[PDB]
Amino acid sequence: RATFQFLPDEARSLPPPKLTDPRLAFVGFLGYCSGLIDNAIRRRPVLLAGLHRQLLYITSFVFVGYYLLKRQDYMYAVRDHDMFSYIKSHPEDFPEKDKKTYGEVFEEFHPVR
Amino acid sequence: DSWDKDVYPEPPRRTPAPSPQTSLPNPITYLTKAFDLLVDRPVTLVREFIERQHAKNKYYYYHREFRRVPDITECQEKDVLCMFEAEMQWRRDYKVDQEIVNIIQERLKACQQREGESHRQNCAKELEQFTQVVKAYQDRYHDLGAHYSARKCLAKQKQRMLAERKAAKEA
Ligand SMILES: CCCCCCCCCCCCCCCCCC(=O)OC[C@H](COP(=O)(O)OCCN)OC(=O)CCCCCCCCCCCCCCCCC
Ligand SMILES: CCCCCCCCCCCCCCCCCC(=O)OC[C@H](COP(=O)(O)OCCN)OC(=O)CCCCCCCCCCCCCCCCC
Ligand SMILES: N=C(N)NC(=N)NCCc1ccc(I)c(Cl)c1
Repeated sequence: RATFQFLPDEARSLPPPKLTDPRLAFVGFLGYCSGLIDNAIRRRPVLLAGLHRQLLYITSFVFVGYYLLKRQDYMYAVRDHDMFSYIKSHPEDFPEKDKKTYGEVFEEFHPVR
Repeated sequence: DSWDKDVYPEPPRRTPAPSPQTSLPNPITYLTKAFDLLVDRPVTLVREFIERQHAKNKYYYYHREFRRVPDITECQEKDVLCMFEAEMQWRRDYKVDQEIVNIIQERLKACQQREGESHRQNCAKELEQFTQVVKAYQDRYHDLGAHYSARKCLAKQKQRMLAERKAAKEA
């Protein structure tokens, strides 16, 4: 809602992503893969070389991914808050139907002969 | 005994007593006595041993009872939670009705073998019962297709009910 803000203040009333979020685990995995590719293109032992470098790949991805996931969750909360409030403001456009049962509704039968 | 004689009926047995009109010995009589001595007795004792072990470890299993739930006629349109239960119930009844037709078919075939050359006249009740049940099964389930559902079954019934109403109106 706030102009050119990555995370408006109201976003703090939502629960933050857990640090065991499955989406966050995937992002951390992508950082691990990036670390491996870095060793491979530079012709270093892929698994062993530069564990300090590999750690920072995992850490940076998880750090950025945590905030992206938080904004992602925030934008979907905002979408629903907007959508439900609009429905409340315009009842005549979203009228509750009278729900007929299947014993009353006539559906045509199409034999598979 | 083992099954229910009501569900699988067998007419009472009538065996003619032997009336040998020949002096010769009957080969079947002695082979029967040999079969009982050489096969039946040893096989019978081996079974009685097994039936002793089972009696020392008696445990039970049960036939599942399915409570009745509202059928698809009582379900609101697109209410999956009520549709799901009615749909599953209808599917269970579809399988049971299939086995009902199998039971009636089994009676029909058992009668045809039992009566021999007289089956044409002595299996009229079985044939009639089979004819009626196949008519009922056909009306319920025939021509629904591979993707059958309680909804398609209901739509087929309503169409049938409409046709019967209109003919009755012509009367
Ligand atoms: C829980 C983990 C589940 C694994 C999921 C894998 C998904 C794909 C991830 C892609 C990123 C892989 C890492 C980047 C490639 C670096 C590896 C390499 O270049 O060569 C293999 C290398 C061994 O050879 P070397 O160069 O001599 O290094 C010595 C180190 N032992 O290093 C090695 O010892 C092996 C390193 C991994 C080899 C990956 C081989 C390519 C995989 C890509 C195929 C597509 C993946 C499957 C698609 C479905 C995804 C689930
Ligand atoms: C959308 C959802 C998915 C989320 C995607 C997230 C993507 C964004 C996350 C950032 C991506 C880049 C992360 C790269 C990590 C590898 C950094 C590293 O290990 O550097 C090792 C070393 C340099 O490290 P150094 O500069 O000394 O550390 C202090 C940094 N101020 O020396 C080296 O050998 C590095 C050489 C390999 C790196 C390639 C060249 C780039 C140079 C980067 C310099 C360091 C940047 C520090 C990254 C911090 C990011 C928080
Ligand atoms: N179609 C457009 N031009 N605009 C647009 N994205 N309308 C859709 C409305 C929308 C969808 C998702 C979210 I999250 C939010 Cl907050 C609002």
